[PDB]
Amino acid sequence: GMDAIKKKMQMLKLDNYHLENEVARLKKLVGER
Amino acid sequence: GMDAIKKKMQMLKLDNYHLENEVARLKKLVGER
Amino acid sequence: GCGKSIDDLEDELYAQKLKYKAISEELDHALKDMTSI
Amino acid sequence: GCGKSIDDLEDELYAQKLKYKAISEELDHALKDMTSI
Repeated sequence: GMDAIKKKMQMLKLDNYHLENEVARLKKLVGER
Repeated sequence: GMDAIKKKMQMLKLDNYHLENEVARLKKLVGER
Repeated sequence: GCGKSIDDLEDELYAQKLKYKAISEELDHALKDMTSI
Repeated sequence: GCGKSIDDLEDELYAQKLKYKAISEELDHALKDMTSI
């Protein structure tokens, strides 16, 4: 496979997934306070 | 180059941007509270 | 090309032509698989 | 092998390897461009 974007996309969404997970739980906390 | 990843990553980045922009302002706002 | 290191040549020639077709097939499906990137 | 057939092989070998260089260089630069998606 195209190792570059293949692995980079994994790295991409791994980062963005922890980000969306954070922001989701964070915006929930925004509803808390 | 490679149209697929380049052009679609542009779409991707705009999605990533609204995510990281939201979470940045969000955590700054929740932090000021 | 002659009876010296022609094996390397023939080997590589067939190898690289396969890689060429396989990499074309690769980039096509590689990006197509990730319709969700 | 050598005498006539190999010439077409070397002809093609040279061409295929140039295309291989081109395609790999192209796609390398394609990901090299951003390198941080």
